[PDB]
Amino acid sequence: AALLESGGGLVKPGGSLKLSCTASGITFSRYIMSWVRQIPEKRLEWVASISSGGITYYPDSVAGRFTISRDNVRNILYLQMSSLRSEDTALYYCARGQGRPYWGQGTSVTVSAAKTTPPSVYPAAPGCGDTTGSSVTLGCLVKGYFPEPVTVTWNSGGSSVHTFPALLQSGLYTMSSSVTVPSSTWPSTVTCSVAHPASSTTVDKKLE
Amino acid sequence: AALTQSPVSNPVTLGTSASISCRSTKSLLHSNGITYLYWYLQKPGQSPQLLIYQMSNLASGVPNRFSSSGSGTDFTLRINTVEAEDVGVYYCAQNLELPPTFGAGTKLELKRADAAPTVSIFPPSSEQLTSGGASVVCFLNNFYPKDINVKWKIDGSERQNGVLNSWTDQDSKDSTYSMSSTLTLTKDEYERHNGYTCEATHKTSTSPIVKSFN
Ligand SMILES: O=C(O)CCCC(=O)Nc1ccc(/C=C/c2ccccc2)cc1
Repeated sequence: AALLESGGGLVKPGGSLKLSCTASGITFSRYIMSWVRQIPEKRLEWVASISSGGITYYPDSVAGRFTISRDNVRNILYLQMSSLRSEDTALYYCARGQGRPYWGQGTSVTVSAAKTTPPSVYPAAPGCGDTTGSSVTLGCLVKGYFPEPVTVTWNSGGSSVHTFPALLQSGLYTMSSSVTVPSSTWPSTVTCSVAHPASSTTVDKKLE
Repeated sequence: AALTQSPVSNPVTLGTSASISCRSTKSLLHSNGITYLYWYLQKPGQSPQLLIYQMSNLASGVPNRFSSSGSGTDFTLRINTVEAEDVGVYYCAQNLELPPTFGAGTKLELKRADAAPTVSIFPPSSEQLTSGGASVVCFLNNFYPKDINVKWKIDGSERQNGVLNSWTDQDSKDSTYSMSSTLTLTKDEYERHNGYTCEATHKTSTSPIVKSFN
């Protein structure tokens, strides 16, 4: 039993987008299916619902711009969004709220004018002039990328990791990630992998 | 139907139990005897995870340290033996009536022993200076409480202006906090001066831990 949202991405103000939701083990025609969204502030917001009877519901904020529909044959839930406003930017979830709630992983919708920009990665290492002993802290600085979703991974194996929230600067996002390991193993190559799907880009850096 | 929870719990000691309250403006008890209240957890950079539904049922994968009790309007989420991975925000919500509403979330505060931040600074990488631009970075990792102030001294002088700070939420394993402090400046500004100081005053450790380079 899983729900899978699909369709998000970048879109400019006034534009339109169509999200889809498929499922395994859940028969949409039998329930009140819903769409809810998570605004950066982190509080869930109801977007739309459709009953098994086909009656649609919407809060004023989207009343005539969004349309929820269901395909009872193929078992697909739809959310047609029109006249998109920057305030509609969020993670959109598909959900079966009756009884035991179920929702998917969510799909991100960004209503913006700015243009996609891949991230610049700079290896953050000590060098010469400071403390270098047991457990040295290394890191990678990711700068100047727009669509915020970015993923930092260290040699796909490490818990001594610390990834800080991305901060916006000059219309572009910047963040850093640090990792600590015993000096008794620096000569084993440390690599940070920055993945930024909104550009299909993914840079790797070998510290030192 | 409005759901209300406090925004934070009193700090909790590992191994002890935690209580998270919630209430609704209307009874969630339905004529069929079921109470349509469900709870879920929101961890940093993750999708909400269902914990309990229909008031007393555990979702899948949820340990029995979690339990929910209460009437039709007042509820408590109980957590026996709090563990470090339990940190995050807890939401109550209702699925009795169509216009779905959610509580505001209660953040679980983990109380632990005071800890000094492990500071470390780094000079702008060549690659960065190349493309014109220099940012100096320093990390204040694994400290507690999260109360802390950081100051930048370019050549032993007041700076601020171009400094960005970022904090992590309570760590899921150590229950500590970590912070990032970045000073961004033009390749020119950087070249000029040569005495950069990262000063962290942990308001609960004295003797300002500092680092700098030339
Ligand atoms: O007819 C009735 O009994 C009332 C039905 C009410 C209903 O559909 N509820 C309902 C609808 C959507 C949700 C979504 C919850 C959620 C929770 C966490 C993450 C993402 C989504 C939760 C509940």
